[PDB]
Amino acid sequence: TTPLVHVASVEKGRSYEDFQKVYNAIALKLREDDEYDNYIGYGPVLVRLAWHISGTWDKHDNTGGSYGGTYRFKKEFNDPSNAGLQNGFKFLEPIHKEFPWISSGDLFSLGGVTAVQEMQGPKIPWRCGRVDTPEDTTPDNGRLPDADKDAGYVRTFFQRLNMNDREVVALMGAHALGKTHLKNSGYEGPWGAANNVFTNEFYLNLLNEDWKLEKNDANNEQWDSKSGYMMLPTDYSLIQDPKYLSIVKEYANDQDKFFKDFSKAFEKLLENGITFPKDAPSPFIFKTLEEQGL
Amino acid sequence: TEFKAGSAKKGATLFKTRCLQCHTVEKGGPHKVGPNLHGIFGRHSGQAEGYSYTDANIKKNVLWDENNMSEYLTNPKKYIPGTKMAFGGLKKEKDRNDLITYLKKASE
Ligand code: HEM
Ligand code: ZNH
Repeated sequence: TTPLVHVASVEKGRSYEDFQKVYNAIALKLREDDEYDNYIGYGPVLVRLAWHISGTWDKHDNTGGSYGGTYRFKKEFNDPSNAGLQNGFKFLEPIHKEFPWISSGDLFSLGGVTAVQEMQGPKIPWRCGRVDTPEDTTPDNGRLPDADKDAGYVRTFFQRLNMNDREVVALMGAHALGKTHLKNSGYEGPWGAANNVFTNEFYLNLLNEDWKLEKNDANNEQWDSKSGYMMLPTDYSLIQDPKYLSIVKEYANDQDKFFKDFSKAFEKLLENGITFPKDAPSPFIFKTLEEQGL
Repeated sequence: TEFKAGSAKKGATLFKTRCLQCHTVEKGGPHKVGPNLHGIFGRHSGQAEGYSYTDANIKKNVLWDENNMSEYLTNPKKYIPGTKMAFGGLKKEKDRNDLITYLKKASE
């Protein structure tokens, strides 16, 4: 009878220091369980997890998004486009037993922020307040983007998340991390060489390398460079579109600018659909393990 | 030495997974994102044979021995600030010894 208002409520008597302990715990496990995915580690899959739980938002009706933590329910957990994310969820469950007070939504999003900061990325301001919601508010499968599309699809897909041209090119730069796995998505290979350290390699590779369209083993087409890298059709579409292209060239020249827009965009992605009452604390900037002597 | 010495089979897989995308070890090697590291032990930094290093790697100019190399591979940007080697670091000593032992053997 009235739209959904998702009010942020800080977990009962919790503060910055409480949340810095959960970060430390995730960040240390990232350092210790370093064998995963042939030594890429859990960093890339945790930021993909942070994005996929947030990517379900629909601005029009305020359904989906990070708030509800509804990834824990089998309907969203088993979404075909969430394949490979179980490994990210498994990494976070021992930490959740350690801190059962933190909400699911708060943990998945913190996991993404922690991963980026740990992988030498920019500091991303984070906020608490996500509250776990019932099994009936779990969003239907299919709200996440498909990789076999062009720039037009990407521009309009992101309008749904309230993201402009500058924000979508910035958010896509997260593909400097990890790889595509044929068993999870039908595409195989990395976007770059430094798969576990956050740089602007994505953009540098996009326009500096020689791209040839080819078929992989899952019968899907992808752009392959002679250097062993790959690009998804939507990644390549960022250089086909004149407007997206001049923001790709901007970031390839200035990493700082890229480090400032992603953090603004990534924060905005994780905070989408949540209303923070004015008594709520200012966003937290967590210290990395390196800043704490580790 | 201060650094012990480990498995050269384990270090092979550590190189293959964490260093191969950017480096080679071979006699006459395809220079990539990073330099061909053959004959690294005993030479200086920024020390070419053809490659464009950042002025930081050249000006550190340390002889690459097993010990200062281990300190480097723990945190590349703390040891040589301003370097463009985008690597997080081998935080486990066994991994460093297993790798350097393979490296000493492969880059002979
Ligand atoms: C465990 C793995 C690795 C080892 C053993 C290793 C080792 C080294 C060493 C010893 C140097 C100095 C060369 C010299 O002074 O002549 C160096 C430089 C460099 N490495 Fe690697 N590296 C590793 C991984 C990486 C990765 C993953 C990348 C690529 C994304 C990379 C990129 C480079 C670059 C670009 C330089 C030149 C640095 C500069 O000019 O500032 N390295 N590396
Ligand atoms: C347009 C749109 C889009 C699309 C379709 C996509 C897609 C994709 C795919 C297909 C993949 C693979 C999977 C597997 O595992 O195989 C990925 C991954 C991915 N991704 Zn992403 N994405 C995107 C966006 C994005 C964003 C926004 C972000 C964030 C921020 C990202 C981040 C990511 C990461 C990090 C990864 C990796 C992971 C791993 O490696 O595991 N991403 N991706």
